[PDB]
Amino acid sequence: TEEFDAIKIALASPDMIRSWSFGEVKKPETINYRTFKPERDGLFCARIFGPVKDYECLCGKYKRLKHRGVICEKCGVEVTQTKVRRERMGHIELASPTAHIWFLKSLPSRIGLLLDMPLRDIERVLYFESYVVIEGGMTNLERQQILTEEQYLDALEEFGDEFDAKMGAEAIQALLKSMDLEQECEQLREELNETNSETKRKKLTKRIKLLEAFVQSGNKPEWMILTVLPVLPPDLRPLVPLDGGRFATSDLNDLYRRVINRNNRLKRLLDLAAPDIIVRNEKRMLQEAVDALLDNGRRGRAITGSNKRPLKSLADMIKGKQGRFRQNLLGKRVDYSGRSVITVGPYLRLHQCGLPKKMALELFKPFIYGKLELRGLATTIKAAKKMVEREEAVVWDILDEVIREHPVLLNRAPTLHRLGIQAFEPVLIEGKAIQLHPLVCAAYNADFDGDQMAVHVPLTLEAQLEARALMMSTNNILSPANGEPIIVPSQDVVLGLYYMTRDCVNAKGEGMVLTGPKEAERLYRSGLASLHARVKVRITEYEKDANGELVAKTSLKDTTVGRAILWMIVPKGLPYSIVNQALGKKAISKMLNTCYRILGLKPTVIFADQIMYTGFAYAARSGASVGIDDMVIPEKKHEIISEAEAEVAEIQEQFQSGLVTAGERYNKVIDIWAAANDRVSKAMMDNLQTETVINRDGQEEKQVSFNSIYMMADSGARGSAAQIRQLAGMRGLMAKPDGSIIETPITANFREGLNVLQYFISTHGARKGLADTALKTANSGYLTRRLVDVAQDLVVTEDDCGTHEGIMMTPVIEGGDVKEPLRDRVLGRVTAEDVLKPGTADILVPRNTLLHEQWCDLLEENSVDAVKVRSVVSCDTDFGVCAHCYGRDLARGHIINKGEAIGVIAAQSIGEPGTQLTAESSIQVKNKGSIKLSNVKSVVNSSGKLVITSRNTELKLIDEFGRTKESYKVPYGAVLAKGDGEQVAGGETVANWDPHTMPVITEVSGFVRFTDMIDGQTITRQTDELTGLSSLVVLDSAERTAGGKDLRPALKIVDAQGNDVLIPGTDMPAQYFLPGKAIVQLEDGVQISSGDTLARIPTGGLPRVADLFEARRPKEPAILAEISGIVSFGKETKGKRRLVITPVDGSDPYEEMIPKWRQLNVFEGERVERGDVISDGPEAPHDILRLRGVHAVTRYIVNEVQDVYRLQGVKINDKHIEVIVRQMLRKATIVNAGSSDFLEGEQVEYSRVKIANRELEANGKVGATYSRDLLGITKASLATESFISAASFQETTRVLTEAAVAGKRDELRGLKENVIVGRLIPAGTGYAYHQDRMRRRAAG
Amino acid sequence: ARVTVQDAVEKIGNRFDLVLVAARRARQMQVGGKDPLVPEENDKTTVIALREIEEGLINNQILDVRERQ
Amino acid sequence: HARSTGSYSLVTQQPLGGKAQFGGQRFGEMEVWALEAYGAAYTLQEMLTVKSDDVNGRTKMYKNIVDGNHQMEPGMPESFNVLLKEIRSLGINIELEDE
Ligand SMILES: [Mg+2]
Ligand SMILES: [Zn+2]
Ligand SMILES: [Zn+2]
Repeated sequence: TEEFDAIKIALASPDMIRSWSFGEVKKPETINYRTFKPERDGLFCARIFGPVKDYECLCGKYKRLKHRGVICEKCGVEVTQTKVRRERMGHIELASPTAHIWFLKSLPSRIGLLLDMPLRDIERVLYFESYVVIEGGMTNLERQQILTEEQYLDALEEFGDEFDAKMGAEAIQALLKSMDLEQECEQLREELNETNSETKRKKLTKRIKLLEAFVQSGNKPEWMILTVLPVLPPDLRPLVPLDGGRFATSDLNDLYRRVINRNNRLKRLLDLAAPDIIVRNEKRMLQEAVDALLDNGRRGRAITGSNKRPLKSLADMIKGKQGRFRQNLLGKRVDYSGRSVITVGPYLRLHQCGLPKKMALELFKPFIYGKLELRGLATTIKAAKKMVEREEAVVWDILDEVIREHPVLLNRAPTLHRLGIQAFEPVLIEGKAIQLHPLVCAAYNADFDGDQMAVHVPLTLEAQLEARALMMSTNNILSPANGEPIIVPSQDVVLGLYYMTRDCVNAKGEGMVLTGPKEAERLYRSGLASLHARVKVRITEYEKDANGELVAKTSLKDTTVGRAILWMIVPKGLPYSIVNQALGKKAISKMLNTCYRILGLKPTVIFADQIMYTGFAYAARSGASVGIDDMVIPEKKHEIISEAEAEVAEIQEQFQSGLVTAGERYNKVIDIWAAANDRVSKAMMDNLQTETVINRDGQEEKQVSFNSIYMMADSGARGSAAQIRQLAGMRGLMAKPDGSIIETPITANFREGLNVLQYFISTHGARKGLADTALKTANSGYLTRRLVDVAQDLVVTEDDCGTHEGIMMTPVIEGGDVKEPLRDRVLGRVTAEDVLKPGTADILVPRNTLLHEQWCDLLEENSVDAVKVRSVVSCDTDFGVCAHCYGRDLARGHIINKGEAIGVIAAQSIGEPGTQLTAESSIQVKNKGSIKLSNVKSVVNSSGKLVITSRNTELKLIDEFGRTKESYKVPYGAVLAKGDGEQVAGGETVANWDPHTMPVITEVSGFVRFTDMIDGQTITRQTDELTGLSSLVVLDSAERTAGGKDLRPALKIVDAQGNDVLIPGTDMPAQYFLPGKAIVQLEDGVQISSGDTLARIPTGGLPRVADLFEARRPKEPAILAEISGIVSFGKETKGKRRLVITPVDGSDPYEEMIPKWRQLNVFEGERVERGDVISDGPEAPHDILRLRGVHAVTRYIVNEVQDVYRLQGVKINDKHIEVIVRQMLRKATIVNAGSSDFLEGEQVEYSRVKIANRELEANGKVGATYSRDLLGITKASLATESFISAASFQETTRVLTEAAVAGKRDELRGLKENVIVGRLIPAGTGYAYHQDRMRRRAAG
Repeated sequence: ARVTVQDAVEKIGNRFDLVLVAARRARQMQVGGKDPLVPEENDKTTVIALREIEEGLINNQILDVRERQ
Repeated sequence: HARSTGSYSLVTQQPLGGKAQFGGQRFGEMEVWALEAYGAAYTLQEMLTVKSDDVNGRTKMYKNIVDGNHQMEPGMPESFNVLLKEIRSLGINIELEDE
């Protein structure tokens, strides 16, 4: 077998087919049915295809392997292995050239549009009912003229010569050979230069592309017509002899026999010179037989002999699920594997696993035999089986000897992420259960309640090495999703440690001074001192402050005995402070974090193991239990309940009198009950938490209690405050089916007893919860499957592309404070360019450097706010990404290595965690800082307010040391108090505006003048008396009256004299087209003040994430501006009002249709910026990408997804979402010209290579400007370049025909192709292999 | 058992062709064409080859020079 | 339950499914993705050919293990070669390139 790549597909020429074939099959007979020896040329022939049985001739003269080239004199069969009879192909020489059904009848008829003649006509021709005049020389008839019988007759009699017409695939081949490719191509290009109409231009461009595909690939059309037909090896269409003289045969045998029969009958008829009609009928019949062979089902459906079932053609074997690919290389059962239940086994090391004897023997059986034979304990293999089935001591010794370093793979049924499969070293144990190390359970999501686990054995040596290096448990401590440790202690360990570190006011051995931890242990273990008691101890901590040297600092600290006992394990490098605290879940996690970051892997591993052992031991010594008295009912519960009941009774009686609606009463009751619940919860937590008032020597004191349930709560081992409440408080309000909340809550708790109603309600609750979880899991699985499918092929191919591009990343400060800081957001990304201190020429970070913890810390002491970092989306590399643009983050710490398939890890990391996802009047500065306004242009009025005239105005907050803490968006018309520079005290009201009201603010004073403000047609004067009330209504486009639909009323602001007063600094005559719902309250006759109100203008979780990733237009998209400049109205009331954006500089002709219902937020005579909001609502990603560009859409996607994910408190690094987005926009659409067809959707890769070519060519071209496109992951995956990956799941016939005609070349470049072809994936360990082969080409 | 290969990956930073060179070495060791340069402690040949890699005696270039020699 | 080697199925030469008959574990597509997230190319290679479906491959691997050597001999899966012959049996020229 050759080591290949680049699988090439093209039309087979008849000479190549002759090349493959080894012989002609002349007669259809196979075997004599009497003596089961095969016949001569037949369909089964030993001299043509091969010997039936390995290395033995038919007559039985030669049977030994010694003979390999001899050809028996009696039977002319050569002696070789029967396997060759499986690969040798034959051929049949057809007398009449026959058409290939696939390339003719396939839905887009490539013969059809290539000849630009419809399919109906081709069918009409093929069945011989009418002729067609093909190149009828110098007469008055065209090339696709249909001819009837007697019209053909009178034509022949009139035109003896200059009349050439024919029938069938030979006629079609004649038409194809004589067609002039280049003349028609150039004519078509001229026509396209002259023609401007959509559908004809599309059919023409498709056709020109087809012709171009032929002229580059080099396939000539005549090969679509078959002359020689190959015949499949016999063993793939067997004719097995059933016991009982009967035979069983595949349908291919029947089809071949029928084809050969019909061919031979046609041969004789030709030799007999039969009339044309009969030979035509026979040629048609041969057509049905052949096309039934190739693809049965596009004709009269030739059924088989005496069976009424349609016979299976070649296409059926290839195409379809049951046939091949879709099932063949998709999900199989493997060997050397077992399955059983998992168990704890605390005594194990982190890198090992308990394995039952009997399973180990069964798995490693062949290893056992090999080693037993090597040691000579057994003469032969059968003796090895007998000795293993007796199971003597030698067998266990050999098994122990082979097992030492051999690792096994453990897998748990739902492998959500890559930590679902890990390798361990087995330790033989008794029993039938697998023993699993506790720390890794969190990674597996394993639970000991009957969960089972599977165990695989890697066979080859490379697999063993891969398991020990890449997959071993100790090498995978950091989650690939986020950087934090996965193996953190879970529940028992943390409880034990918590018990160990907590101190008590007074105990045994108070205040004695110890020389070290060793005598602390002496004291505790001998019972001369309590495990927790405050003491002065001398301790020597080590610090590697120098360049890797450890300096001992030795002093007296005040701690507990327990903390010292714990200190024994702690590795050298860590500061003592680390253990000095209460040491809960978080504390332990951050301890492990620091230990890893400072020391490295191995010390962290050993330290984690030590932590486990000590935690388990001292938890057991603690003796923590749970008694009925451990959960204390708060003493003041009953009072709270009686008070709340009295209050609900008073509110209900005051309802029966009818001063409050039903809904209002509902709201009041629900709120008062919620308040009572919070009160009782807080009272219970106060009672239980710090109730231990124990006494020291003299007076008394109080301390954090030793209530066992409280320790289980506070340590973070199990339970949350909510469950404590659910045990000892009232279990809050419940929701009915529809989501509405029951008026009376459940006042009882599980310590007490519920009654029928309350129980029933909670039953409903739990049922709904579980069903939700079920459906959520199904939806998750579906989403993650799509994700992993679409992004599989992306691989890190290059080290550095060398681009300067990058994205400016800032900390996302949503409103009140810094939800997520910079340091975590930037850790492990390379910088796009050096960032400067707040003072120029103070470079803080050289050109691209990997930002590890030390650089990040350096950035917090300074005040860098925003950092431009290289992102994967902007990466320049072709066909993959470069290491630098990606960054470091991995289960290991260092920069990414060339070759790892980041697409799949990203898809898994985004998918697996997805299974637990279900007024604004005044601004209030939270922290004392300076206020700063961004993107605003205000005009101070007479009242002394900084009037906001921009809709996109932002108000950020600079702190003392130059950092933006808070950020708010201030709308148009919000009353302001402080401007710029002013320091605002804590929680001081800086702004004011009406929540459900946006006022329109006048800048100047004077009298209101009516322009196009006619009474009655478009407005209805409903005015009140002297005090100046009115109901003048300037209605919007939808709500405008029927007469005043197109007449737009306006208000010019003139002064007392008449002249329109102009806005300060601008000459524009203020002509305010009153917007929708302009309630003109202040009628004509009141000098307008600056600020009169002109017009009052009034899902999440898994479906939301799936929707973001499928890019679905949300049915009410907001509208944006393309260019800036004066907008204007246009041809009025066609059914959708026209808005034409007029650029002050640019060209005018941009029209946007607007529905009637739409209300506009901007005035006509307003200064818009590009991409400003015109209507309110959710924006569809396409517009943002088109206008603002790539970085805007990527930021948009990342923020909306990361919001959903953080709402549930699951941390994911942005790089994965970035990789997905990069995979999403692979395609572009060409807008200019020069080398493409001026509109074809083409991948950005081909565009980049062609631009590199053109611009490299000195003459080159003007060059092809393009526009990006965004496609949804399902369709985007469906638009896969590889023909193999497309065939893997869609209609196989179509893509196979398309790639065959196009001559497409697949470099396989991906995962799925390599799987299908059965070679090494180009990722990871096999990358080198492929790298080797790449080095193998163009080398010595 | 050799619980971490961190030093071997620090020798060759790709962390993938590490597996290839170690496989070639351990395959020369199992089919007894060659001999281990490190005193074995009852390890199998995989962990032996990793132990040899981490000590700096073997890499791809040493393999190539020794093979042509 | 565990199996090293045992009876295989009639039509598709995969190991029987079940507990009564020895039966192997189902290596599903999700597990393939998990392994692919690692750089584990050789494990997948044996998993696809040597462990289940390739007859000659399984017997050769058995013999090699019995001999006390733990290697393997790579190459194109015969099922893939069968694929080449079946696609080539149509009027489609599909060639194995070389450089
Ligand atoms: Mg369970
Ligand atoms: Zn013979
Ligand atoms: Zn790059």
